[PDB]
Amino acid sequence: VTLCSPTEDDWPGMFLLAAASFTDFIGPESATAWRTLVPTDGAVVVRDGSEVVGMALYMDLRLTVPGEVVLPTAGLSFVAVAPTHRRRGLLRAMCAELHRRIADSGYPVAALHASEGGIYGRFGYGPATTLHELTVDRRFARFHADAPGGGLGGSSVRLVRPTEHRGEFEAIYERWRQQVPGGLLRPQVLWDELLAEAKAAPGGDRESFALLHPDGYALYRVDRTDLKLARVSELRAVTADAHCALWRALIGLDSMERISIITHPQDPLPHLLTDTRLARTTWRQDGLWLRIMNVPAALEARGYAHEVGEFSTVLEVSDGGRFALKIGDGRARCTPTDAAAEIEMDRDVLGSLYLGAHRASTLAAANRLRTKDSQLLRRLDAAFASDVPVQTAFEF
Amino acid sequence: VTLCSPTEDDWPGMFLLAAASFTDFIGPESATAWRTLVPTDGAVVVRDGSEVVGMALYMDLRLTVPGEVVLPTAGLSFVAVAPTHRRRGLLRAMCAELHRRIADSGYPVAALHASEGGIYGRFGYGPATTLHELTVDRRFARFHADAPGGGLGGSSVRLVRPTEHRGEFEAIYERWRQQVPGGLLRPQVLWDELLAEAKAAPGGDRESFALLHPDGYALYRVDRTDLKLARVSELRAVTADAHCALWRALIGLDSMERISIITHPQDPLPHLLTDTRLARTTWRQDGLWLRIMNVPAALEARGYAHEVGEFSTVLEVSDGGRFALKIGDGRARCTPTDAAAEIEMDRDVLGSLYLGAHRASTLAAANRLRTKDSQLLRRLDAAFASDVPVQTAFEF
Amino acid sequence: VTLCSPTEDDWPGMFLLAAASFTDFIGPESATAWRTLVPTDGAVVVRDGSEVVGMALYMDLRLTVPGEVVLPTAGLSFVAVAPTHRRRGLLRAMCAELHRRIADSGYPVAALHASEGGIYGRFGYGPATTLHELTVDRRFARFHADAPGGGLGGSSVRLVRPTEHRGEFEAIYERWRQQVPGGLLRPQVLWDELLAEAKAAPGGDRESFALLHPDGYALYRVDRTDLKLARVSELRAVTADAHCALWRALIGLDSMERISIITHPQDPLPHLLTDTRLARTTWRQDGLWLRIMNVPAALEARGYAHEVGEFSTVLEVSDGGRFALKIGDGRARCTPTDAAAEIEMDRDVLGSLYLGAHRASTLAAANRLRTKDSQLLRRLDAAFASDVPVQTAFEF
Amino acid sequence: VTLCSPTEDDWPGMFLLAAASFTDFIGPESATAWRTLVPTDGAVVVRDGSEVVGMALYMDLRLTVPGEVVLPTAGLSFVAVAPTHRRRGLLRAMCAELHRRIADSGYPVAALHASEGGIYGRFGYGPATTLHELTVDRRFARFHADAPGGGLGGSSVRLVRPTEHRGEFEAIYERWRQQVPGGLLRPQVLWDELLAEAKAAPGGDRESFALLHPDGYALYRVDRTDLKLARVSELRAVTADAHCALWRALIGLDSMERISIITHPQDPLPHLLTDTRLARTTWRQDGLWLRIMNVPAALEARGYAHEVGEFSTVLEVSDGGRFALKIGDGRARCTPTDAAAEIEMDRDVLGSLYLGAHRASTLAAANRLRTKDSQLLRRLDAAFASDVPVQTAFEF
Ligand SMILES: CCN(CC)CCNC(=O)CSc1nc(N)c2c3c(sc2n1)CCC3
Ligand SMILES: CCN(CC)CCNC(=O)CSc1nc(N)c2c3c(sc2n1)CCC3
Ligand SMILES: CCN(CC)CCNC(=O)CSc1nc(N)c2c3c(sc2n1)CCC3
Ligand SMILES: CCN(CC)CCNC(=O)CSc1nc(N)c2c3c(sc2n1)CCC3
Repeated sequence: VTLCSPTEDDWPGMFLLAAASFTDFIGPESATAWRTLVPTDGAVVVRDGSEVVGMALYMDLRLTVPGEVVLPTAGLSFVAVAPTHRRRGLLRAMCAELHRRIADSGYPVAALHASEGGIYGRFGYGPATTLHELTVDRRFARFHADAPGGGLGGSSVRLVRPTEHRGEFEAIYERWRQQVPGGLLRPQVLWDELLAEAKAAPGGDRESFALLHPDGYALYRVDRTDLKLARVSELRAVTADAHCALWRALIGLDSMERISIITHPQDPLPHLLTDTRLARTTWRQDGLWLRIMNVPAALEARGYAHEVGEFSTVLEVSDGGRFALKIGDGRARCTPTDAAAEIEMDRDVLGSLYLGAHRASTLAAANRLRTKDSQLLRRLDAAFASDVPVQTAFEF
Repeated sequence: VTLCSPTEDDWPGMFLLAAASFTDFIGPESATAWRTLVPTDGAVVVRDGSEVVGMALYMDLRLTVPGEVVLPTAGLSFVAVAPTHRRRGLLRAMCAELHRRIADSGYPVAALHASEGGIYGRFGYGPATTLHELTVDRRFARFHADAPGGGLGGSSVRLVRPTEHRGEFEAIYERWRQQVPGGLLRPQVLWDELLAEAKAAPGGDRESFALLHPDGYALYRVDRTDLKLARVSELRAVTADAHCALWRALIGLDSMERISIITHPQDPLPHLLTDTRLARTTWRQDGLWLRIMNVPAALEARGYAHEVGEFSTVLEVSDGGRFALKIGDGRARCTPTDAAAEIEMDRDVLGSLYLGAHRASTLAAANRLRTKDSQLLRRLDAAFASDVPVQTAFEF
Repeated sequence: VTLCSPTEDDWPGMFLLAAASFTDFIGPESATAWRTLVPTDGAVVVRDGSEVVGMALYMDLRLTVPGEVVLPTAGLSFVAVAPTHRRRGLLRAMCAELHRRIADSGYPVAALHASEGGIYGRFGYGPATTLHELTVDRRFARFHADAPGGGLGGSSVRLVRPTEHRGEFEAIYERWRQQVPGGLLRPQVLWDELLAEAKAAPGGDRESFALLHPDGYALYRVDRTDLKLARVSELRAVTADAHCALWRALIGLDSMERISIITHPQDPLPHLLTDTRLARTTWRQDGLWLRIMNVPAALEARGYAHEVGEFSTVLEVSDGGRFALKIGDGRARCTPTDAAAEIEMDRDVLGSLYLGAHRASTLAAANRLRTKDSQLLRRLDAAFASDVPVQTAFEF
Repeated sequence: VTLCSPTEDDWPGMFLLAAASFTDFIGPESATAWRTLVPTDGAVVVRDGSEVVGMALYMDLRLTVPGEVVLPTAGLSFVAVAPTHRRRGLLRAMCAELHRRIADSGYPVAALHASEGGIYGRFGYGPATTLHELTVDRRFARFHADAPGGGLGGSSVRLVRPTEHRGEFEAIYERWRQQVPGGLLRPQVLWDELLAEAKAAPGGDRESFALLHPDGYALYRVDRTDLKLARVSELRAVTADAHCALWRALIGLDSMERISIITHPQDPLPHLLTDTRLARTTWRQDGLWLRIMNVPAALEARGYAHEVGEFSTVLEVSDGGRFALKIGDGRARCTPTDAAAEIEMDRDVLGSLYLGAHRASTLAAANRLRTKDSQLLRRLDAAFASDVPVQTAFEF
């Protein structure tokens, strides 16, 4: 039970463990594409004296954080231990080895999507974004008088085949991801993959359609079994106009009873309708999880609310260092210190605060974040909050 | 079809319309108690030339708003039109008459709980608070190391009959409602009613139990049909310690699979667990709706974030006046003006912003709130936000 | 947190804990009756410095074991720890104290019905009987030619009110319980209770009917919600004739689609039908659990298969002693010894073997029962097996 | 309507009737393989004056019976009458003709798997084995301290592709089938078929995985629609160690909530867990059915319990002869006689007793098995019982 970087010869065994450990696995032809995003020495395997009984890897990603700042981000993925080798600390060992490599390569943050809500807290990952399913009974949906694009003349939205308008979707996603906290650069090979799932599969998913605006798009397909439900796989909009116009078109799908979409808690859709309640929240879950690899590098890299005045403090991260934090003009300076700590928190808590998804007040109430000064808590809340609301890019 | 204040002789007819129009109706013996909270000339009826084909009334309530300020609040309730008299503008006429009386009696705000999400926007009511059902699979629930009250020695929580500890529940609710935006004064007669629903009914709801802390309580009963689900009808806690201690006890109900509770979006419960995801959000809805009756009186009455610096502007409410708004030191001055408007919004939008439940950014994205300056939008967001998270008191 | 016998003053607090800890609780008026079966010093409570945070008790029962031998049996029941006092070893302490008293009072065995399948193994209780739900689609049910009582002339079964034929039900149950392993003496006060549940409750269970034979009875009621299902609460029959005759009558309920009954794995009903499969097994669970308090006293007290020849061995019970076991002529002699052990098992395993419900072969395969000689295993299997099939009397 | 052996020209018509009469039909490409196991003159068809309106056939099988004795067994299969020709005695005629051929070819027993529980009793077939679905909530499953292979060091179980380890599965199944009552020889062509269903089908079943031990294997796949359920299609284990080790691995499938398997009533899995009840019995059905073709040949061929002493009797089978049965030393001598019968039974009853699945006591209680001496009944029970528990090999 030794812990090595995989050879080319090791990948068939990894794909076997993958098939057994993840049901959503596409298969080796699709993995070719994602593999391209794994750097050299971005993967560890655990052989038994053989076959693969444990694997982890990271991908080179570009995460947009508050202040339209883009960080290089190690995306952890393809983590699996064989059912034959559970409770043997193979996960503790593999994660520890990748976190060493991620740190020494100079990534300030790591990120992942959790398959359980209880595994990842103990390795310093905090839930940083919130998925939020809205389901619209579109039979009752009337737009408010105040809603944009509710006059005479033509629609600016077209119904199209996704495959014939790849260029426009790329353009729009690129604009979107650069100005939205949680945004990820989506490389060429993941657009190849997104548009191979647009085509209908025999006895599988149905044909995907696109609504295309100059400044937005929405990919949607009808559900496999429930033929009165349209699922909106992806809606990107750079302007309120684009967002409203796309939803007028989705509400216009008169052969459907319901439109479902996985979106963020601040999605404005409910306020576009005469009746807010027609957009029922049916489902809610942690989205992207962040581990802050270098605290000073990460805290300094992002923007903060201009609205709160300049203020200073000492932050202590359990087994992560202690820092003089000074925040004014929406910039931060984070420097070493041995001065008495004013705030303590575990590294995962910092991960949750970082994209402005979770308020310090809330985490403090749970005693996940200790301080003795509530004015300092009001100020963290206010500073760390994101002007633009935080969103989940794509699963990896 | 004339519109009058009801005589004593009119109430039997109102109770008939009530029984037909509301399924959740307790019956005339229970109405005695709520009636006490309706002022003289707080009720209108519509007779047919007879019988009652339309009624509305308001109750005298005390709503806690940001800055621990308590406003006198007209609570609209018992609104019904006979099925025999629909689409006859009886609602438009009754609401218009009560809103006159509410305004002339000097109530700064009115409030209600909506039976549909689409009726109340057009009369100037905005959804001001958010209900949020959490359901815990308590079989998997382990508390985090950081959670308060997880050591040796005794528990501070007792299991009790609700009826024998009315005094303590009152004390605690009184403390809670005075420091929490959305808090309502609960008069003697509504505690009589709350504790008459604590006792098991033949072929109805099961016996209610209470967990009592020095600084918190939780009323709970097992579900009628689903005997592995406990419903938490009410949990009030004045301290993080009380809140944690009460949830340790609820998770300790080892004969249950699930605990459900209707709570607020900032409930810290999820952060108390090793696995945030065990506390699934199963349901979400508008709670309390506010109509701002006097804009200057209401805007001036509440507190604002100290964290944002002093700033000025002109707010225009559609058919509600135009005001020079000046906000600094968490106080506001709101005075008449004919100066060019910087912000426009309908009166319902103001209602939604007022308790800090909804961000101006979000309502602006839906074009429910027009401005041409996004720095002013950042500032409204920041000012109107509530330090203490907004909660829903009780239904009326 | 001290551990005492309850005063009369302590019972209200126990009834409160009961209501909170058991949903199936009838209420204090019904407890009067069961209380009569609890000896003096048969109950322990745990007060907090007060109120009751923990209780256990045993009842004086008479368990019929193989060889129509009747043992005095401590029936453990009413075991509860407050949700406010979990994981505090109150259960470990209460069970340890009752087991001392049960042992010193000279009970050879203790018994209980488990609310979870995982709590009771560690205190030396083994599942000793198996409940088995049969559900008959009675529309397709035709009796075999070989089935008794399928000729001309009159039926010997009558449809009656249970309350007017208490005497006959008692007579028959008394006959049944004396000749059937798992049989319990049912005292006067538990017949009072059984016949108070026969009468229909407002918005609860429906009226119970009885089919009465000279040598059998069946109590049945139609299900609350599913009106095409009859539930057979209890069927006792002393003769194959009685059993067949009662089932002809139940299959004769032509307004029902399904008859369900909770019975034992050897119930002959399936073999009475032309189609065995019409009697689907829908549910299966451990019934009665036994803890063997005195190994020599219990092993010596029961009968064994005459069919296996005389044979000897050394049995070792973990922390329960080591015994020279000699079995011939369906009697056993069990005497102390320090000779090398041939069979080892934990005390719960012995409990499972004792009424002949579980084969040693099976428990050996799970390594719950160690031996190095498989001829000795064949012999235990054969000896401990019950000629008459083991059944579950009533829940306590 | 004549009754002939099929020509090569008749098989297309049989395949048509097959497709219409059996939904689980694979299609003619798969039938090539099973056809190989049908002897010459093992099939009858009924033409209409044409097309095929009725078919039956038998396959040459090798059934393992108690005493590790292997009998040649006619496996009846592919029995169908056209919907156009029901209630015309085509089944009575076809079965009668095959039973003549099966008898004259010198097969001592015939076997089948029933599509209804009520058709096959009247042709002398008795349910001989019991299928038993266990479903494990594997989230709560902890193994007992007594369970084998729960120490440090390596696992002996590997996760593999089934297709690359055919040899090992064959070896293990061969060992298993020779020592287990109900065991069937599985020829080369049925391993070809088993491993063609291991591969995922488009819009059908998912990829099958194997857990391989030196002395056991388990084939499993995730359910089509329910993605949190793993179905265990086949688990063969020659040692308790193999069985425990394979289940540790299945419980180790951490992405599943439930493991279901179709197994036998004596499966030791429940006793391997700290909580027996986590292994719920969800489903139960007759498995293999036996018709005893030659009573003396079959009764003499199998082994009997050594534990019961030598004893004699006269058995009478309705329209099947009368025999002096003498049983001692686990051998039987069965010779003709006209002496007064002590036991009577129909031929199906004998089929049920033969593999030791059903106790004579039970069938006697249903009057399916008449005797006037209950000591003789105790002795049949004890003799016919199988030391090794009876299992169901594969469906045909
Ligand atoms: C629940 C687990 N999942 C399935 C893995 C997580 C991924 N969940 C997704 O939604 C995206 S599908 C996907 N994602 C990848 N990162 C990859 C990678 C491949 S192959 C692939 N496939 C080889 C290199 C890394
Ligand atoms: C969906 C409609 N509902 C039922 C009315 C709304 C009230 N919804 C509740 O949850 C509280 S029950 C209640 N509430 C009242 N305000 C009152 C009042 C009575 S009688 C009563 N009863 C006479 C004077 C006013
Ligand atoms: C799941 C828990 N259950 C409810 C207790 C177990 C009992 N389960 C039953 O089915 C019988 S109802 C019953 N049984 C009793 N032994 C008793 C006793 C009372 S009151 C009563 N009531 C006071 C003295 C002991
Ligand atoms: C419910 C009916 N079934 C479908 C037939 C029973 C068989 N049930 C099974 O599970 C095995 S699939 C199978 N079995 C066969 N014996 C055969 C045979 C073929 S083709 C085939 N296919 C030609 C010669 C005999």
